[PDB]
Amino acid sequence: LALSLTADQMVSALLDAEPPILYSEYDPTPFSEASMMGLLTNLADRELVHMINWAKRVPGFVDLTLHDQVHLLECAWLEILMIGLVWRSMEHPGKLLFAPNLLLDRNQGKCVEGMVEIFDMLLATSSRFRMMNLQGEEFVCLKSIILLNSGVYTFKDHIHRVLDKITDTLIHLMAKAGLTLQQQHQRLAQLLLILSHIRHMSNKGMEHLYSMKCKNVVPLSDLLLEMLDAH
Amino acid sequence: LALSLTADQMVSALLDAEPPILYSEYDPTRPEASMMGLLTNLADRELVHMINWAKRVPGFVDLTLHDQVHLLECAWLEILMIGLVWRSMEHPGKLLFAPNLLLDRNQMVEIFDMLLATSSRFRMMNLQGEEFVCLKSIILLNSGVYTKDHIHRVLDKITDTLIHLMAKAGLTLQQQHQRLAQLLLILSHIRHMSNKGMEHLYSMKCKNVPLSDLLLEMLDAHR
Amino acid sequence: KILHRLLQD
Amino acid sequence: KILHRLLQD
Ligand SMILES: Cc1ccccc1N=C(c1ccc(O)cc1)c1ccc(O)cc1
Ligand SMILES: Cc1ccccc1N=C(c1ccc(O)cc1)c1ccc(O)cc1
Repeated sequence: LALSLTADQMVSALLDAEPPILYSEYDPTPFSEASMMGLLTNLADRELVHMINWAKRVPGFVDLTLHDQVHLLECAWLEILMIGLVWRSMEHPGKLLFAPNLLLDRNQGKCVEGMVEIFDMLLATSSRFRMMNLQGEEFVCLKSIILLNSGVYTFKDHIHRVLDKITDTLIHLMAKAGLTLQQQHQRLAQLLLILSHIRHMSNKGMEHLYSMKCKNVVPLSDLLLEMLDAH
Repeated sequence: LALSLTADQMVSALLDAEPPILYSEYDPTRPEASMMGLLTNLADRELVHMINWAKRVPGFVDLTLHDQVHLLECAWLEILMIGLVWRSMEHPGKLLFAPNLLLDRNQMVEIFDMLLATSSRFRMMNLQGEEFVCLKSIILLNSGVYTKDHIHRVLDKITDTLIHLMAKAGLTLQQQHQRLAQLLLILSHIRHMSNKGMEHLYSMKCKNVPLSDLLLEMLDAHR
Repeated sequence: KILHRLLQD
Repeated sequence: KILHRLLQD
């Protein structure tokens, strides 16, 4: 069903499926460790609901069984959040746009133990996107790739064929922007190599959330708990 | 210095720079912390060959010593693992750590399973040795590049190399770009296995199982 | 799982 | 650093 689509049809399907940019609490009160992580946890909890609806609107995802859908989301949910974050932070150099009313820098991350390392990695990825002039049509392809790829080897042939389709879509976007044959496969490679760091950031971030759960009180959502327990 | 290389010259340089396949101290006489001891010893000796291998990777010598240290500290386990799954490619359901150390999941099980899945993925794609050495070189230069712009220029040269290989294999332009993508997406899973593996090693030193002194330096590099 | 319900709704 | 030594020569 997803394989019959053109590259243009693939783009339009992903763009229209884009989740909304949510907001944080509007209290403008110097953050503390618990208060900052609380806002992020609350924000991440609400974003997951829209991610799931986004995932089902990603071409080929409904063709997967319920359990296979669960696995892919459980493995990639933080990567998908982070790539969303760095994409929103793209036009804000040296800052992280978690929410439109929640724009943070690494100085604020210093008040949370170990947050700076992850902050610096996110800021580095964002500035990399900005240097590459990452377009929105490329972004939605990359994020879709993460969803279908990250958990594909910890179980599928249907997924690989959809992954091939997204690749065709990426090349089609680059050829549309007037890139040469050489510049196309070079940019394609550059984009996909960043997915390795997103994985790394997610893994390092997953440990942090695990230790935060053991330290009790930044109350984790029981949805987040199930997503976290999967790792 | 190394940007004036053709695709075939790139392949030849990488191929001839390949490290040897070392052996373990495995003795079928002896009877499971023994396994990790053998793996720790094996990895310790492989690191020495990897360091000299990285020197022969085009562009790596051009980088400063401080940058060379960082890239290796971040990607050493990735390179060891991709080497493992490549050697185990012709051995379905088994991990060939050393020619005399062939292991299945029965004899950490999920780390093994992930390595086994990667190897079967390579076998399905029929990964060529020319494509493998490119991938291993990409990992070295890419894994720690985000902690001039010379490294990216070299990465693009390796990308041109991969495409040139797939073109000679008879793949269509579309087939080249798809295969290129498939190979690079595996590097995401390789990073994953490295991170999980690194965490396992982190808890092993605290439990004591005895780690090498070089390995302890590589391990503390991930804090 | 809560994830099961959300994927079905 | 052992890595630094071995990388030098
Ligand atoms: C910045 C950061 C550091 C460590 C772990 C996750 C992490 N990402 C954030 C995050 C990232 C992106 C986003 O859109 C929303 C939240 C996070 C924080 C707390 C949670 O319980 C879940 C996600
Ligand atoms: C199989 C595995 C599990 C967990 C961590 C590393 C790991 N890889 C192995 C390994 C992997 C590849 C290789 O060529 C040699 C050793 C390992 C085991 C113990 C060490 O102290 C260092 C490396």
